[PDB]
Amino acid sequence: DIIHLKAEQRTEFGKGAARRIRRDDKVPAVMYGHDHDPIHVTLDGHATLLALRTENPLLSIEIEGQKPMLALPKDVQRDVLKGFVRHVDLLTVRRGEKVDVNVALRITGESAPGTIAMTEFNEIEVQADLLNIPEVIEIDVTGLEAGTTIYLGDLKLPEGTSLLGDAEDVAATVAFPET
Amino acid sequence: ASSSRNGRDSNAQRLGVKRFGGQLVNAGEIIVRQRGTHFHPGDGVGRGGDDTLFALRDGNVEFGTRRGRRVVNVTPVE
Amino acid sequence: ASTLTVRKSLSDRAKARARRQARGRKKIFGTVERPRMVVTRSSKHVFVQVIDDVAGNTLVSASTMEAELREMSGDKTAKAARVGTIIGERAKAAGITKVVFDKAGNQYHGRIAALADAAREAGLDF
Amino acid sequence: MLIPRRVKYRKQHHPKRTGAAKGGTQLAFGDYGIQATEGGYLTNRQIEAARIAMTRYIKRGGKVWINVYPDRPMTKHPAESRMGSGKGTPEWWIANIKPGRVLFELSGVPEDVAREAMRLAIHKLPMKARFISREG
RNA sequence: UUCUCCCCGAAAUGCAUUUAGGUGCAGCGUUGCGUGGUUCUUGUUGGAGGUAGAGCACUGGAUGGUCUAGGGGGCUUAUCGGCUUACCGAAAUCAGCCAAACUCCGAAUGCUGGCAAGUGUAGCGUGGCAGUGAGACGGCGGGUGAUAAGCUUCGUCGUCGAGAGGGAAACAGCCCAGAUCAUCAGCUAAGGCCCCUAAGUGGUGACUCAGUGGGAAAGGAUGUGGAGUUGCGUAGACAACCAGGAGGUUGGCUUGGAAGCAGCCAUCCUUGAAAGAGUGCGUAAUAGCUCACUGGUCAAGUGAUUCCGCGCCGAUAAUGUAGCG
RNA sequence: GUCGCCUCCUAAAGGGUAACGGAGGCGCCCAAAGGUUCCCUCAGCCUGGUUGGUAAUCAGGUGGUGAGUGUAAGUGCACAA
RNA sequence: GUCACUCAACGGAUAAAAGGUACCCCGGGAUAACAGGCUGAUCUUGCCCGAGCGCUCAUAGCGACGGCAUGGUUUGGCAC
RNA sequence: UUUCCGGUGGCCAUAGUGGAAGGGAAACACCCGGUCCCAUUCCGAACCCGGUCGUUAAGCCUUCCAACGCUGAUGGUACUGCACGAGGGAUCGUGUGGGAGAGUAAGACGCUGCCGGAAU
Ligand SMILES: [Mg+2]
Ligand SMILES: [Mg+2]
Ligand SMILES: [Mg+2]
Ligand SMILES: [Mg+2]
Ligand SMILES: [Mg+2]
Ligand SMILES: [Mg+2]
Ligand SMILES: [Mg+2]
Ligand SMILES: [Mg+2]
Ligand SMILES: [Mg+2]
Ligand SMILES: [Mg+2]
Ligand SMILES: [Mg+2]
Ligand SMILES: [Mg+2]
Ligand SMILES: [Mg+2]
Ligand SMILES: [Mg+2]
Ligand SMILES: [Mg+2]
Ligand SMILES: [Mg+2]
Ligand SMILES: [Mg+2]
Ligand SMILES: [Mg+2]
Ligand SMILES: [Mg+2]
Ligand SMILES: [Mg+2]
Ligand SMILES: [Mg+2]
Ligand SMILES: [Mg+2]
Ligand SMILES: [Mg+2]
Ligand SMILES: [Mg+2]
Ligand SMILES: [Mg+2]
Ligand SMILES: [Mg+2]
Ligand SMILES: [Mg+2]
Ligand SMILES: [Mg+2]
Ligand SMILES: [Mg+2]
Ligand SMILES: [Mg+2]
Ligand SMILES: [Mg+2]
Ligand SMILES: [Mg+2]
Ligand SMILES: [Mg+2]
Ligand SMILES: [Mg+2]
Ligand SMILES: [Mg+2]
Ligand SMILES: [Mg+2]
Ligand SMILES: [Mg+2]
Ligand SMILES: [Mg+2]
Ligand SMILES: [Mg+2]
Ligand SMILES: [Mg+2]
Ligand SMILES: [Mg+2]
Ligand SMILES: [Mg+2]
Ligand SMILES: [Mg+2]
Repeated sequence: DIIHLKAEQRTEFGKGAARRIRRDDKVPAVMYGHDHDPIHVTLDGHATLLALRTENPLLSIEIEGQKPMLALPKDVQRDVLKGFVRHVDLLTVRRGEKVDVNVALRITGESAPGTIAMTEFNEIEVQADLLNIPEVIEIDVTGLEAGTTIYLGDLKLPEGTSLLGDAEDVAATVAFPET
Repeated sequence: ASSSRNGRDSNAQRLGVKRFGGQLVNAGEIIVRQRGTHFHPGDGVGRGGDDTLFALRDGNVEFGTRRGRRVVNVTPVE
Repeated sequence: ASTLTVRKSLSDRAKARARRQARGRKKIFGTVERPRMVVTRSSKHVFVQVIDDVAGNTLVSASTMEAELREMSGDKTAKAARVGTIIGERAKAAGITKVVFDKAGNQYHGRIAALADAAREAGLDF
Repeated sequence: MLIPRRVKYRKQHHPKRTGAAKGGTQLAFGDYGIQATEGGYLTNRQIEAARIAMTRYIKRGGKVWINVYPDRPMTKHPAESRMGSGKGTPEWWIANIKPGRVLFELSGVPEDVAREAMRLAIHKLPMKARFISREG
């Protein structure tokens, strides 16, 4: 899915300008790529928060003078206590292309009550295609107990989403309870 | 009561650069007092017994790099 | 091409010669008044150049490679002495008078010493 | 009680308690956690009380991570004594907490009882803290 | 320690001291003579750095995971060798961390040169005469101390000291502002404009109803306004009101009793438009009262949840209201 | 308890900066451990090897400073100091 | 030129020196004891959380581990 | 003049580390000897001397590989000079100037001077 965001040129730089923008309830963003100079824009705060609710969404930035262009939020600086987005790094993508992204690991398996599944990572770097971004990568540990551990080289990854990270380290662990 | 096993300290030695970059100096003028060669002697600069870098000639002091060393040179005055 | 560090994977003899050359060069440095005579003593030839280390250029040079000396029958030491005489003559021509000798990581002995004494006889002040 | 095996210097200056959390502002091991919204000093006794509360409420399941460590020693002037005669003897071990620091983490427990355990733990801490999760 | 006025105007620091409330030298004052932009401010241009921050390359500290040398416990039973290693576990490695005496990094300022402009008359040399060498509080950056003191000890700027005038109810150190004298003129600073008390019971838009304003914490609370996110809802929501609110099943370790209510659990199946081995009240122990869910007259919005503004509780000493003067 | 000297931190990236603040050293030593010239590269780790073991001496491989520096600490020093 | 000082209280009062005074005598609140003032560690009085104890039953009544404050009467700190 | 190569500097990893392929005309090198100068805290290993047969296996050289390492913006954030402001208090915020580190896109399998060589 494509999320459309209206942005306009940002020209004032520095902490004072950023504070003024955030008080105006916008959010600064820098959009860069492998073909053109970085573009400094400001986005609507509410729209940016709604768009960034999900992880790795495909955004289209529209500037009135310019043309819509496709980007991904690569680094989102959010406030720590409040959830507000403080700054956005947008990385331009060339429609038909390939990208490296992080997809969230979750556990959807059940074992004996003695052992509890644990995730060794929050995100895994997975090389996928633009139009099919895996929302979540799911691994199921059902009927497996004791001290079995799962590394990154054995996953039921969806089609077109190759693994870019190392496959010689553990990802999921099941072990007896916190004794 | 109690007491401290500390309270001793040595007198201030007043090290550091004495003539900065571009400053005009005379021959023999001390450029930097130091312990060890944080700055090595460059062109027109001699190194003394206590690692003091001083001017071997008149000119302007510059700080630079000679091969892999931080050095202090005295460029002869134009 | 100089890199401070001795290139790794270099042969053991080459590393030893490079280290000795560097430690000699630590105090040897050629100026316009007293340029640096560098003698590279290869297994078959000796190549001598007088260098102004300030500018990084060679003023005069000589070697056994010269056609006037290739067929000059003689031992390695004799050929090195002939090279030393030639380089001294060229230094006199260029008006060098005094030089500083850089053995370039080799012992001052044999061919190197013969070349140095030949230059001294030719009239170089060192 | 968490006490370091050894420290380089037993008598140290008071830790800076200015600024936001330098690092460790995000969950790294567990699913839920406690995030301090205010700075302050966190002693090993308080850490142990909170950990006991969480573990006791979650019973046997789930696992708890203590992200912070009370490795900073605090000296105490000898009692009833006039000022001076050198620094005191270490008496407390604290961790330097800054706003946004994740103190405790929990995993392997349903969200509601995890929240209740975190509430029990937070009521033992000397600074304000909140329950956080990986957005569920 | 006794008359006057005119000009300038400190110090309470450093070093040393049989010294610490003394004194010498230097610092700071004044003054004669001499030297004249050398001082200073700003801009520009160039230097050395390791603080703040940050980081984990080093040295220490540290959490979890993987893995493991090697130690512990056992047996077959041991000289081995094996099963174990379901225990311990250096190291290595992955991820998150910590540091006044850690640094792969690294500012702002400050310091110090060149140049340019601006500038009071600043700077410097050398003589005469000093006083001072008990400091105080405030801002900022630190040590001591308990996250203490109107505490103590440094760095730095300010005021006071040695400073009147305006403001702060009063109130050396805070804010405004440096008093040559006269004036029954005007404009302002901080702070103020209902009355005390000079000037607005000013205009417009919101919020508060606590006399909050006009002291306070952890914590607690259908206070009240505003901004979201989200579930359900004229397939008819939430309340209110009439019928089904139970079989098998007194489910099991308990406990003369756990039958639905001592505590702990697999957290099922059924006559069926409907229901939980079961949530409150009742109860020696079962009974029962009553709810989610099952229809209907009515039905237009409800139910969560987050954040923001102002409020509430917590709140609590002694002569007299007495924490807006 | 302290008094002179040296190193670090406090000390706020020049210098300087106090407390009965936090850590340690000094009142020597060396005729070479001084001068000069030339030569050399360590510690650790891995493998093999009489006595011999974690570790003596030897071999190969790896390894740039983590060894070393008469003596504290810092600044230095592998170009080696 | 060089020598002789733990003149170490190390800018080194004499080459040469310990005590008692409640029998005592002759500036300082620059500095202690008492009271006042500040502070509140300690003390004191509350409060939040509720492990647990209370046949059963957290909260009849109790309150572990921790947390937050009141009072200024305790011991102190400060030395106004 | 150009190309290739040997020496000798400069920048001191954008150059290193590791992997792959290929090359020697001069040159470099390994290599072959130890009689001679000389040498080993033993050893002609090294140093030195005498040769240039043999050999491109290695050094060296050329091409390729971002793989480890290295280099690295823009924007934002931390901090901060000056000027203020807010909390009972730890402490926090704003104006006006300066502004990182980390991380991100990316760069990069070196650059450059002089001398000599063989060919053109
Ligand atoms: Mg010397
Ligand atoms: Mg000396
Ligand atoms: Mg990090
Ligand atoms: Mg005056
Ligand atoms: Mg810091
Ligand atoms: Mg004086
Ligand atoms: Mg005095
Ligand atoms: Mg004084
Ligand atoms: Mg004083
Ligand atoms: Mg003072
Ligand atoms: Mg002050
Ligand atoms: Mg302090
Ligand atoms: Mg005071
Ligand atoms: Mg006075
Ligand atoms: Mg004044
Ligand atoms: Mg006044
Ligand atoms: Mg007044
Ligand atoms: Mg008044
Ligand atoms: Mg007026
Ligand atoms: Mg005004
Ligand atoms: Mg009045
Ligand atoms: Mg009105
Ligand atoms: Mg009005
Ligand atoms: Mg009230
Ligand atoms: Mg009130
Ligand atoms: Mg309140
Ligand atoms: Mg008033
Ligand atoms: Mg300093
Ligand atoms: Mg400073
Ligand atoms: Mg002082
Ligand atoms: Mg003295
Ligand atoms: Mg005497
Ligand atoms: Mg008597
Ligand atoms: Mg008297
Ligand atoms: Mg007094
Ligand atoms: Mg007094
Ligand atoms: Mg008193
Ligand atoms: Mg009184
Ligand atoms: Mg008292
Ligand atoms: Mg006192
Ligand atoms: Mg005082
Ligand atoms: Mg970078
Ligand atoms: Mg950067």
